[PDB]
Amino acid sequence: AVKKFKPYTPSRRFMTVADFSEITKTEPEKSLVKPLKKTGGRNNQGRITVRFRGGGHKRLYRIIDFKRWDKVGIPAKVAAIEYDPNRSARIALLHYVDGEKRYIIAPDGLQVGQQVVAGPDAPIQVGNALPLRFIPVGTVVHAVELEPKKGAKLARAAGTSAQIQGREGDYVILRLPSGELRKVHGECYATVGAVGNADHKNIVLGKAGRSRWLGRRPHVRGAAMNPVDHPHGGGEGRAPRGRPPASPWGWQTKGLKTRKRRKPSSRFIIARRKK
Amino acid sequence: MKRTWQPNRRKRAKTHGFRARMRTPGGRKVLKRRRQKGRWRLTPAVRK
RNA sequence: CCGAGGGUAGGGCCCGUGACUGGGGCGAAGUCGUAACAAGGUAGCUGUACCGGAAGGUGCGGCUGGAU
RNA sequence: UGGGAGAGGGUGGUGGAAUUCCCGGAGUAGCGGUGAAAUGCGCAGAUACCGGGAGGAACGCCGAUGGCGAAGGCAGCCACCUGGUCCACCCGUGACGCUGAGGCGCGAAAGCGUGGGGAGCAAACCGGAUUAGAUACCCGGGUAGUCCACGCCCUAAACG
RNA sequence: CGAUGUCGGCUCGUCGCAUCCUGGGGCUGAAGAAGGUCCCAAGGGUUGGGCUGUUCGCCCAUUAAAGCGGCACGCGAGCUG
RNA sequence: GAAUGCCGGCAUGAGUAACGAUAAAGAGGGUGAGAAUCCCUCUCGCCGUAAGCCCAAGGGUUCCUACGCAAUGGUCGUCAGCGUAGGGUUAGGCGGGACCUAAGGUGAAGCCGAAAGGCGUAGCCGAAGGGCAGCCGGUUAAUAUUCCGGCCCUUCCCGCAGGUGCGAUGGGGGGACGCUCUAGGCUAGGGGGACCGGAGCCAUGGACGAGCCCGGCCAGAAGCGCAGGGUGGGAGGUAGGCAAAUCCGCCUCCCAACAAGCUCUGCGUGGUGGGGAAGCCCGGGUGACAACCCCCCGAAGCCAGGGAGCCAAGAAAAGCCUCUAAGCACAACCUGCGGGAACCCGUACCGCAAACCGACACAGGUGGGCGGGUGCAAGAGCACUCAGGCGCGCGGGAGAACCCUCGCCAAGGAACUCUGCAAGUUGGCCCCGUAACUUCGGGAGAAGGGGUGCUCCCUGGGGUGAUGAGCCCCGGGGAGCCGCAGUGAACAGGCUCUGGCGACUGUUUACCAAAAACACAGCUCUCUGCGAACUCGUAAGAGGAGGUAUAGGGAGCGACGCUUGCCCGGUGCCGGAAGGUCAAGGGGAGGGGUGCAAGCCCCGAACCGAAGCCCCGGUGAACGGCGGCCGUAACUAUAACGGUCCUAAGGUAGCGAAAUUCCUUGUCGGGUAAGUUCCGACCUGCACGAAAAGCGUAACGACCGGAGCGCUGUCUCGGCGAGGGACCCGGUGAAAUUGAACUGGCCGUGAAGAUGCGGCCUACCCGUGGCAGGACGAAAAGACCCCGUGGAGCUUUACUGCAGCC
RNA sequence: GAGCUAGCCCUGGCCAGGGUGAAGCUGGGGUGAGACCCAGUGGAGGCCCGAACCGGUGGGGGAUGCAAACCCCUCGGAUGA
Ligand SMILES: *[C@H]1C[C@@H](CC(C)C)C[C@H]2CN[C@H](C(=O)N[C@H]3[C@H]4O[C@H](SCC/C=C\[C@H]3C)[C@H](O)[C@@H](O)[C@H]4O)[C@@H]2O1
Ligand SMILES: [K+]
Ligand SMILES: [Mg+2]
Ligand SMILES: [Mg+2]
Ligand SMILES: [Mg+2]
Ligand SMILES: [Mg+2]
Ligand SMILES: [Mg+2]
Ligand SMILES: [Mg+2]
Ligand SMILES: [Mg+2]
Ligand SMILES: [Mg+2]
Ligand SMILES: [Mg+2]
Ligand SMILES: [Mg+2]
Ligand SMILES: [Mg+2]
Ligand SMILES: [Mg+2]
Ligand SMILES: [Mg+2]
Ligand SMILES: [Mg+2]
Ligand SMILES: [Mg+2]
Ligand SMILES: [Mg+2]
Ligand SMILES: [Mg+2]
Ligand SMILES: [Mg+2]
Ligand SMILES: [Mg+2]
Ligand SMILES: [Mg+2]
Ligand SMILES: [Mg+2]
Ligand SMILES: [Mg+2]
Ligand SMILES: [Mg+2]
Ligand SMILES: [Mg+2]
Ligand SMILES: [Mg+2]
Ligand SMILES: [Mg+2]
Ligand SMILES: [Mg+2]
Ligand SMILES: [Mg+2]
Ligand SMILES: [Mg+2]
Ligand SMILES: [Mg+2]
Ligand SMILES: [Mg+2]
Ligand SMILES: [Mg+2]
Ligand SMILES: [Mg+2]
Ligand SMILES: [Mg+2]
Ligand SMILES: [Mg+2]
Ligand SMILES: [Mg+2]
Ligand SMILES: [Mg+2]
Ligand SMILES: [Mg+2]
Ligand SMILES: [Mg+2]
Ligand SMILES: [Mg+2]
Ligand SMILES: [Mg+2]
Ligand SMILES: [Mg+2]
Ligand SMILES: [Mg+2]
Ligand SMILES: [Mg+2]
Ligand SMILES: [Mg+2]
Ligand SMILES: [Mg+2]
Ligand SMILES: [Mg+2]
Ligand SMILES: [Mg+2]
Ligand SMILES: [Mg+2]
Ligand SMILES: [Mg+2]
Ligand SMILES: [Mg+2]
Ligand SMILES: [Mg+2]
Ligand SMILES: [Mg+2]
Ligand SMILES: [Mg+2]
Ligand SMILES: [Mg+2]
Ligand SMILES: [Mg+2]
Ligand SMILES: [Mg+2]
Ligand SMILES: [Mg+2]
Ligand SMILES: [Mg+2]
Ligand SMILES: [Mg+2]
Ligand SMILES: [Mg+2]
Ligand SMILES: [Mg+2]
Ligand SMILES: [Mg+2]
Ligand SMILES: [Mg+2]
Ligand SMILES: [Mg+2]
Ligand SMILES: [Mg+2]
Ligand SMILES: [Mg+2]
Ligand SMILES: [Mg+2]
Ligand SMILES: [Mg+2]
Ligand SMILES: [Mg+2]
Ligand SMILES: [Mg+2]
Ligand SMILES: [Mg+2]
Ligand SMILES: [Mg+2]
Ligand SMILES: [Mg+2]
Ligand SMILES: [Mg+2]
Ligand SMILES: [Mg+2]
Ligand SMILES: [Mg+2]
Ligand SMILES: [Mg+2]
Ligand SMILES: [Mg+2]
Ligand SMILES: [Mg+2]
Ligand SMILES: [Mg+2]
Ligand SMILES: [Mg+2]
Ligand SMILES: [Mg+2]
Ligand SMILES: [Mg+2]
Ligand SMILES: [Mg+2]
Ligand SMILES: [Mg+2]
Ligand SMILES: [Mg+2]
Ligand SMILES: [Mg+2]
Ligand SMILES: [Mg+2]
Ligand SMILES: [Mg+2]
Ligand SMILES: [Mg+2]
Ligand SMILES: [Mg+2]
Ligand SMILES: [Mg+2]
Ligand SMILES: [Mg+2]
Ligand SMILES: [Mg+2]
Ligand SMILES: [Mg+2]
Ligand SMILES: [Mg+2]
Ligand SMILES: [Mg+2]
Ligand SMILES: [Mg+2]
Ligand SMILES: [Mg+2]
Ligand SMILES: [Mg+2]
Ligand SMILES: [Mg+2]
Ligand SMILES: [Mg+2]
Ligand SMILES: [Mg+2]
Ligand SMILES: [Mg+2]
Ligand SMILES: [Mg+2]
Ligand SMILES: [Mg+2]
Ligand SMILES: [Mg+2]
Ligand SMILES: [Mg+2]
Ligand SMILES: [Mg+2]
Ligand SMILES: [Mg+2]
Ligand SMILES: [Mg+2]
Ligand SMILES: [Mg+2]
Ligand SMILES: [Mg+2]
Ligand SMILES: [Mg+2]
Ligand SMILES: [Mg+2]
Ligand SMILES: [Mg+2]
Ligand SMILES: [Mg+2]
Ligand SMILES: [Mg+2]
Ligand SMILES: [Mg+2]
Ligand SMILES: [Mg+2]
Ligand SMILES: [Mg+2]
Ligand SMILES: [Mg+2]
Ligand SMILES: [Mg+2]
Ligand SMILES: [Mg+2]
Ligand SMILES: [Mg+2]
Ligand SMILES: [Mg+2]
Ligand SMILES: [Mg+2]
Ligand SMILES: [Mg+2]
Ligand SMILES: [Mg+2]
Ligand SMILES: [Mg+2]
Ligand SMILES: [Mg+2]
Ligand SMILES: [Mg+2]
Ligand SMILES: [Mg+2]
Ligand SMILES: [Mg+2]
Ligand SMILES: [Mg+2]
Ligand SMILES: [Mg+2]
Ligand SMILES: [Mg+2]
Ligand SMILES: [Mg+2]
Ligand SMILES: [Mg+2]
Ligand SMILES: [Mg+2]
Ligand SMILES: [Mg+2]
Ligand SMILES: [Mg+2]
Ligand SMILES: [Mg+2]
Ligand SMILES: [Mg+2]
Ligand SMILES: [Mg+2]
Ligand SMILES: [Mg+2]
Ligand SMILES: [Mg+2]
Ligand SMILES: [Mg+2]
Ligand SMILES: [Mg+2]
Ligand SMILES: [Mg+2]
Ligand SMILES: [Mg+2]
Ligand SMILES: [Mg+2]
Ligand SMILES: [Mg+2]
Ligand SMILES: [Mg+2]
Ligand SMILES: [Mg+2]
Ligand SMILES: [Mg+2]
Ligand SMILES: [Mg+2]
Ligand SMILES: [Mg+2]
Ligand SMILES: [Mg+2]
Ligand SMILES: [Mg+2]
Ligand SMILES: [Mg+2]
Ligand SMILES: [Mg+2]
Ligand SMILES: [Mg+2]
Ligand SMILES: [Mg+2]
Ligand SMILES: [Mg+2]
Ligand SMILES: [Mg+2]
Ligand SMILES: [Mg+2]
Ligand SMILES: [Mg+2]
Ligand SMILES: [Mg+2]
Ligand SMILES: [Mg+2]
Ligand SMILES: [Mg+2]
Ligand SMILES: [Mg+2]
Ligand SMILES: [Mg+2]
Ligand SMILES: [Mg+2]
Ligand SMILES: [Mg+2]
Ligand SMILES: [Mg+2]
Ligand SMILES: [Mg+2]
Ligand SMILES: [Mg+2]
Ligand SMILES: [Mg+2]
Ligand SMILES: [Mg+2]
Ligand SMILES: [Mg+2]
Ligand SMILES: [Mg+2]
Ligand SMILES: [Mg+2]
Ligand SMILES: [Mg+2]
Ligand SMILES: [Mg+2]
Ligand SMILES: [Mg+2]
Ligand SMILES: [Mg+2]
Ligand SMILES: [Mg+2]
Ligand SMILES: [Mg+2]
Ligand SMILES: [Mg+2]
Ligand SMILES: [Mg+2]
Ligand SMILES: [Mg+2]
Ligand SMILES: [Mg+2]
Ligand SMILES: [Mg+2]
Ligand SMILES: [Mg+2]
Ligand SMILES: [Mg+2]
Ligand SMILES: [Mg+2]
Ligand SMILES: [Mg+2]
Ligand SMILES: [Mg+2]
Ligand SMILES: [Mg+2]
Ligand SMILES: [Mg+2]
Ligand SMILES: [Mg+2]
Ligand SMILES: [Mg+2]
Ligand SMILES: [Mg+2]
Ligand SMILES: [Mg+2]
Ligand SMILES: [Mg+2]
Ligand SMILES: [Mg+2]
Ligand SMILES: [Mg+2]
Ligand SMILES: [Mg+2]
Ligand SMILES: [Mg+2]
Ligand SMILES: [Mg+2]
Ligand SMILES: [Mg+2]
Ligand SMILES: [Mg+2]
Ligand SMILES: [Mg+2]
Ligand SMILES: [Mg+2]
Ligand SMILES: [Mg+2]
Ligand SMILES: [Mg+2]
Ligand SMILES: [Mg+2]
Ligand SMILES: [Mg+2]
Ligand SMILES: [Mg+2]
Ligand SMILES: [Mg+2]
Ligand SMILES: [Mg+2]
Ligand SMILES: [Mg+2]
Ligand SMILES: [Mg+2]
Ligand SMILES: [Mg+2]
Ligand SMILES: [Mg+2]
Ligand SMILES: [Mg+2]
Ligand SMILES: [Mg+2]
Ligand SMILES: [Mg+2]
Ligand SMILES: [Mg+2]
Ligand SMILES: [Mg+2]
Ligand SMILES: [Mg+2]
Ligand SMILES: [Mg+2]
Ligand SMILES: [Mg+2]
Ligand SMILES: [Mg+2]
Ligand SMILES: [Mg+2]
Ligand SMILES: [Mg+2]
Ligand SMILES: [Mg+2]
Ligand SMILES: [Mg+2]
Ligand SMILES: [Mg+2]
Ligand SMILES: [Mg+2]
Ligand SMILES: [Mg+2]
Ligand SMILES: [Mg+2]
Ligand SMILES: [Mg+2]
Ligand SMILES: [Mg+2]
Ligand SMILES: [Mg+2]
Ligand SMILES: [Mg+2]
Ligand SMILES: [Mg+2]
Ligand SMILES: [Mg+2]
Ligand SMILES: [Mg+2]
Ligand SMILES: [Mg+2]
Ligand SMILES: [Mg+2]
């Protein structure tokens, strides 16, 4: 339920912020944070390799458990749900009966006080982790491993999910968050439910300072530049593209496919994304 | 106004000093040429 | 002190007028098509929406004030 | 108090038919479409047939001159929540009633906002015909929309 | 072209006369008044404003008149820009 | 003898400009060969959120003292940051190191690269961050938290005593954190005192006074008091914290739970140690047995790791505490006490500046802390002033033009001008009041107005204290008084109407453009399934991202509102298992060279054979494009309508003489006395038009138009006045420029604009202050223009390559 | 060569005073319950005025400068990109 503001500044006209109503714990688990080394988009050469990055709010990285098959059969209680500034999803704090504590990304509808568990025999309840083969066809799931024991890769952003379409040998068929139809191995772990904080898409940043808070530096159009800088650079007055629209590096940026040709995972893609 | 020389002993020794020169093929050549020419100082002097 | 009124400044309502513009009424024999009345030759009407020189057409839903 | 009929309303779930698309198979010279045609699709293997999958929408028969609702309107099936209504008994209150300017609420379709969804259909639009013309009627395409959630709009041959 | 700064304005003038006004004339289709046309005449004078960067031009209000042109389209080691 | 030649020397301009902030000087007395300039004294002026004081950087002896004045000092010099010499910087507690980690750097392991080298987990380095023990006063010509005095403390070693399962680079706890706002109690600091101490003072009309003037503290260990922070206790289970674990975590139970208790800081008190003014007399002495007390204001600092709210979600590691592991439990560790031990480097001085960065003793630049009082609503603003520090290292006259900075102005009031450029006006606070339009916030300080001082009387609430007094913060009512004038000085909006552009706050061409440009939230297209795409790198490796399609890259558009039409023929991109073409390679019909021959050697057709291209489709918020001629209505005119050629399709809505209109000052209307601009219309739009978006839009703007009100030295039209210069005298003394010069006007002449030639005219010799017409004046080997088979940046369907991709 | 400048990373610091008065909260009204209205409280914001601090709008001065970009008056931002 994204929150609005009365228009008492020009920027407060459209700014919307998340409602934070699902959050119940406001400082992180000291045992589970580490410092997030900001890059400014610079690689180990010191070179900008991703433009317009830098200068956002300070953040601590909350370690997240993307394995979960770490602790098969051990139930945990959902102690808290917390804000995580390193991802769009919210994170849930789990207290395992072990005593061990861990962060998972918080699926939708997950309730503080309920229990979750992981393994080939877990109940089909929001927050549980099973190998893909054991989750019934039709189940909407998130945090999906892409190869077994390699870590959850798919459907981690707020609101997203994959849906289990069917099975074929050792593989299940998923409809990924992008609409793609893909075969993922059935021993891959996935978590029951869709990711929470689905209102996230309707936040209206509202002013330019907001983008600066998030580490986003201003983005310059190639058509505002000179030839030495950009294929769209130059011209007397304003100018249309005057060539197929192109990146700063000269490749075409309206339609040109770029997935590698002979990539081995092609065997495992049923249908490319839609819409 | 703010001119271009803003002295700084640490900066000076870390940029032009003997150790920085030695740690590099071109810095070693700098020392070599200034020795061959008979410079009294091979590196800038800074109080430290 | 109050005080006719005068001055300054800013409001409200009305009347007249205005380059140009919008449709409206009217006008013996203008131009274009023929939408409606017969199943009017695509049954008609209808609220809405979009489109079209024009009457109109078409979508959606409604009515019989439609027919055989 | 005891019962009854009902597509009355809201949420959730869920069943088969049909179309479209996809994949596999089989098979070949046309299919489609009309008043007749043409555009269109088809040897890059369509149409017609079988099997598999995906997805959306509407619920055949029952079904009626039928039923329910104040109206708009409501139809597969199931559960839950809920409204109205009628009958029987003649038990309780004792005129506590009728209407109702304003007010408030509901209010087909279309349309609008923000998300989603998109099979079929189809304003706009393109093409093929027709015609003197044909910004139409017919044919082939087709986008909003038609569907869901929330919020607006408040109109009607909202008619008995 | 080892640089002669380029429009307009301002300031300051000065000169020519093919004279705008004022002075003197002849002719007039000059009754008077007023005017036309040409001759002599450069002494002095020749306004203030609206528009535009403008020169010029049009317009308002005047005037005896609101002259034209040269001086590196006079004048940026005088100003403006 | 010339090269705007090179090096050096010396001229000219010239006794010229200048002598560096317009805060400002005068006099007396000293010193000395010499004094406006050095020392002292009195008077005057300037800073005082500094122009004072304390840190950090940077500088490097500039510090102090004696003796000097050639040069340095924009004058002078006896003086000096200058010359010569001598002296001067003292730490277990301040800062840094023998402690910790941050980015980053380095880098056993390992990875990569022709070489050089590049990466890289740990580890190591790395600080203005963490951590850690000293406060007050005195002393020197010059150092002092360093020496000394007083009172405190830290660690290391050894010992004695008491206690304990002791023991770690290993486990855990803690360290440990944002922004805004903020409570209680304190402190720093400050104001008053009729109280306390003090040398004195009574003037000039008055005052011997509850008079004036000066001062009325600082540090402190244990103990105690006030205010805060931190923190649950016990037990049982236990599979987690990469071994162990009594610790930590998880579950249960019991108790304690606004509390308490324990613990730790801040403040106060506190043995005790210091300090202690004006004035007077010679830095010193006195004052003085100095006094050292009460009231008030009160932090942004302290208690602190406090509290609340918020979204953008806020370092690490050590010290420390706890757990246990090897081991050892004759050890070891903890507490208390005693004696001993405690190293290296910095420390002078300047430090908003004459000592640092600017070639200069340069009006510039330079981070942190303190920064007093009064009044002005507040404040670090402003005026004046304390402490303290200065008068800016040339002076003396004069009282021209002219310049600069400043003041005033009769009548007029934008007539000035490209433009109200500039300068006026307005100006703070309190109160009254306030329009269109609006996205309901705003527009708004709209506009426009009234009030504002001093005195007496009455009185309300808040803080302190006690509820009173007193001090203190806001006031309210009444009656008066004075002036030209009461935010009386200083600091402090001119306002309105209407248009264009851009939504907005922001950003930019360091040093001629701040804008309409860029960015911006927001919209759309497109790519990307993760060892993602993309980017940097030969690579390894990185970034993307410890992210995962509600994410990330690219591109255009640019809040919001209402919208965004037609064309896929060409280019791009996307799809297409057919066909056509297509390289190496496969294939080898069939030839050829040579040898006696086996053979060896070579050419080689059909045919099979990728991407790319052809070819078939799709696609516009992909590159882009969106007609011509002729005719027609019962007045005329004009054509809703028709005809025909052409196209891939012929520009829809909306807008239009426009940031676009050539003709053009279109035409009409408005505003004006008059309007090439402006605003409103019309539409034959040279040459608008829909995300290089189209049309609007409240609010916003040091943007650009147009108008009005106010007010003015802008102007008619100039006048006067101030100061700093200019000018004269004394001191110091540049510059570009310069073939040489004994350097006039006119009319001619001449390479076509003559001081220099001809003819004539004019003219005694040399300066000083002024003005700028000439010396085609100076400056710059024209930046425009061309030329050179000169150069460079940039483009592309120019050529040819290369990376990259296929 | 990034001791100037540009961007970023780490770690510190700074922003007088005044104004406006968002949400929320409480209470009151309202209703079947609500929406919502009023008051108080509250203290939000690329909010407003304005020093420091950061700028560099217009004009003037300066132009062999005090200065190879300065000076004076004026003006922009000043809790934020
Ligand atoms: C401008 C006029 C052009 C012709 C126009 C462009 C149609 C003709 C040249 C002829 N010479 C003059 C010239 O070149 N003057 C230059 C001056 O430079 C400065 S003055 C400021 C700049 C103005 C003009 C220059 C281009 C010097 O101080 C002057 O001495 C002179 O060199 C015309 O110029
Ligand atoms: K040119
Ligand atoms: Mg909002
Ligand atoms: Mg609102
Ligand atoms: Mg939440
Ligand atoms: Mg940690
Ligand atoms: Mg990273
Ligand atoms: Mg590194
Ligand atoms: Mg990039
Ligand atoms: Mg970046
Ligand atoms: Mg993310
Ligand atoms: Mg989150
Ligand atoms: Mg797999
Ligand atoms: Mg979104
Ligand atoms: Mg951020
Ligand atoms: Mg963006
Ligand atoms: Mg941009
Ligand atoms: Mg550009
Ligand atoms: Mg550009
Ligand atoms: Mg470049
Ligand atoms: Mg290039
Ligand atoms: Mg290019
Ligand atoms: Mg271009
Ligand atoms: Mg351009
Ligand atoms: Mg152009
Ligand atoms: Mg450009
Ligand atoms: Mg083009
Ligand atoms: Mg291109
Ligand atoms: Mg895909
Ligand atoms: Mg600078
Ligand atoms: Mg520096
Ligand atoms: Mg610096
Ligand atoms: Mg240093
Ligand atoms: Mg340093
Ligand atoms: Mg340095
Ligand atoms: Mg280095
Ligand atoms: Mg070095
Ligand atoms: Mg080498
Ligand atoms: Mg070597
Ligand atoms: Mg040398
Ligand atoms: Mg030597
Ligand atoms: Mg060197
Ligand atoms: Mg009267
Ligand atoms: Mg009809
Ligand atoms: Mg008909
Ligand atoms: Mg018909
Ligand atoms: Mg009909
Ligand atoms: Mg139609
Ligand atoms: Mg075919
Ligand atoms: Mg075939
Ligand atoms: Mg589908
Ligand atoms: Mg009864
Ligand atoms: Mg309705
Ligand atoms: Mg057709
Ligand atoms: Mg025909
Ligand atoms: Mg009916
Ligand atoms: Mg020339
Ligand atoms: Mg020359
Ligand atoms: Mg020259
Ligand atoms: Mg003038
Ligand atoms: Mg004359
Ligand atoms: Mg003119
Ligand atoms: Mg001319
Ligand atoms: Mg003209
Ligand atoms: Mg006359
Ligand atoms: Mg002339
Ligand atoms: Mg001429
Ligand atoms: Mg000419
Ligand atoms: Mg001239
Ligand atoms: Mg000039
Ligand atoms: Mg000129
Ligand atoms: Mg000149
Ligand atoms: Mg000249
Ligand atoms: Mg100009
Ligand atoms: Mg010669
Ligand atoms: Mg020379
Ligand atoms: Mg030479
Ligand atoms: Mg020579
Ligand atoms: Mg030379
Ligand atoms: Mg010599
Ligand atoms: Mg000489
Ligand atoms: Mg000489
Ligand atoms: Mg001389
Ligand atoms: Mg002289
Ligand atoms: Mg001279
Ligand atoms: Mg000079
Ligand atoms: Mg000078
Ligand atoms: Mg000054
Ligand atoms: Mg002055
Ligand atoms: Mg004197
Ligand atoms: Mg002297
Ligand atoms: Mg002397
Ligand atoms: Mg002096
Ligand atoms: Mg002296
Ligand atoms: Mg002061
Ligand atoms: Mg030095
Ligand atoms: Mg000397
Ligand atoms: Mg000597
Ligand atoms: Mg000297
Ligand atoms: Mg000097
Ligand atoms: Mg002497
Ligand atoms: Mg010393
Ligand atoms: Mg000591
Ligand atoms: Mg040691
Ligand atoms: Mg190496
Ligand atoms: Mg280091
Ligand atoms: Mg270190
Ligand atoms: Mg340190
Ligand atoms: Mg220390
Ligand atoms: Mg102490
Ligand atoms: Mg001594
Ligand atoms: Mg912490
Ligand atoms: Mg933390
Ligand atoms: Mg920290
Ligand atoms: Mg924040
Ligand atoms: Mg104290
Ligand atoms: Mg005070
Ligand atoms: Mg007396
Ligand atoms: Mg407990
Ligand atoms: Mg255990
Ligand atoms: Mg004393
Ligand atoms: Mg004594
Ligand atoms: Mg502070
Ligand atoms: Mg604190
Ligand atoms: Mg706190
Ligand atoms: Mg670390
Ligand atoms: Mg053992
Ligand atoms: Mg033993
Ligand atoms: Mg112990
Ligand atoms: Mg040692
Ligand atoms: Mg010292
Ligand atoms: Mg000092
Ligand atoms: Mg300064
Ligand atoms: Mg300072
Ligand atoms: Mg000094
Ligand atoms: Mg000086
Ligand atoms: Mg200076
Ligand atoms: Mg004081
Ligand atoms: Mg004030
Ligand atoms: Mg002075
Ligand atoms: Mg000064
Ligand atoms: Mg004089
Ligand atoms: Mg005055
Ligand atoms: Mg006057
Ligand atoms: Mg006036
Ligand atoms: Mg007036
Ligand atoms: Mg004017
Ligand atoms: Mg101008
Ligand atoms: Mg004022
Ligand atoms: Mg109005
Ligand atoms: Mg209003
Ligand atoms: Mg208005
Ligand atoms: Mg408006
Ligand atoms: Mg309003
Ligand atoms: Mg006012
Ligand atoms: Mg009054
Ligand atoms: Mg008075
Ligand atoms: Mg103001
Ligand atoms: Mg205009
Ligand atoms: Mg703007
Ligand atoms: Mg702009
Ligand atoms: Mg715009
Ligand atoms: Mg806008
Ligand atoms: Mg915008
Ligand atoms: Mg701002
Ligand atoms: Mg510039
Ligand atoms: Mg520039
Ligand atoms: Mg530059
Ligand atoms: Mg420059
Ligand atoms: Mg400028
Ligand atoms: Mg510009
Ligand atoms: Mg600006
Ligand atoms: Mg820009
Ligand atoms: Mg914008
Ligand atoms: Mg948008
Ligand atoms: Mg989108
Ligand atoms: Mg290589
Ligand atoms: Mg990473
Ligand atoms: Mg992006
Ligand atoms: Mg932009
Ligand atoms: Mg609107
Ligand atoms: Mg096309
Ligand atoms: Mg095509
Ligand atoms: Mg195409
Ligand atoms: Mg091929
Ligand atoms: Mg084109
Ligand atoms: Mg084209
Ligand atoms: Mg349209
Ligand atoms: Mg027009
Ligand atoms: Mg326009
Ligand atoms: Mg145009
Ligand atoms: Mg025109
Ligand atoms: Mg024109
Ligand atoms: Mg005109
Ligand atoms: Mg008019
Ligand atoms: Mg207009
Ligand atoms: Mg016209
Ligand atoms: Mg374009
Ligand atoms: Mg354009
Ligand atoms: Mg517009
Ligand atoms: Mg506006
Ligand atoms: Mg602006
Ligand atoms: Mg602006
Ligand atoms: Mg004047
Ligand atoms: Mg004077
Ligand atoms: Mg004389
Ligand atoms: Mg002299
Ligand atoms: Mg001298
Ligand atoms: Mg000669
Ligand atoms: Mg001579
Ligand atoms: Mg001469
Ligand atoms: Mg002469
Ligand atoms: Mg000639
Ligand atoms: Mg001549
Ligand atoms: Mg002569
Ligand atoms: Mg001669
Ligand atoms: Mg001669
Ligand atoms: Mg001769
Ligand atoms: Mg001669
Ligand atoms: Mg002669
Ligand atoms: Mg003569
Ligand atoms: Mg003289
Ligand atoms: Mg002179
Ligand atoms: Mg001259
Ligand atoms: Mg001149
Ligand atoms: Mg001349
Ligand atoms: Mg010449
Ligand atoms: Mg000349
Ligand atoms: Mg020059
Ligand atoms: Mg040259
Ligand atoms: Mg040349
Ligand atoms: Mg040149
Ligand atoms: Mg140039
Ligand atoms: Mg030329
Ligand atoms: Mg050539
Ligand atoms: Mg040639
Ligand atoms: Mg060339
Ligand atoms: Mg080139
Ligand atoms: Mg190569
Ligand atoms: Mg690529
Ligand atoms: Mg730097
Ligand atoms: Mg601030
Ligand atoms: Mg106020
Ligand atoms: Mg609250
Ligand atoms: Mg603000
Ligand atoms: Mg204000
Ligand atoms: Mg000004
Ligand atoms: Mg000058
Ligand atoms: Mg200059
Ligand atoms: Mg200045
Ligand atoms: Mg100023
Ligand atoms: Mg200002
Ligand atoms: Mg502020
Ligand atoms: Mg401000
Ligand atoms: Mg910030």
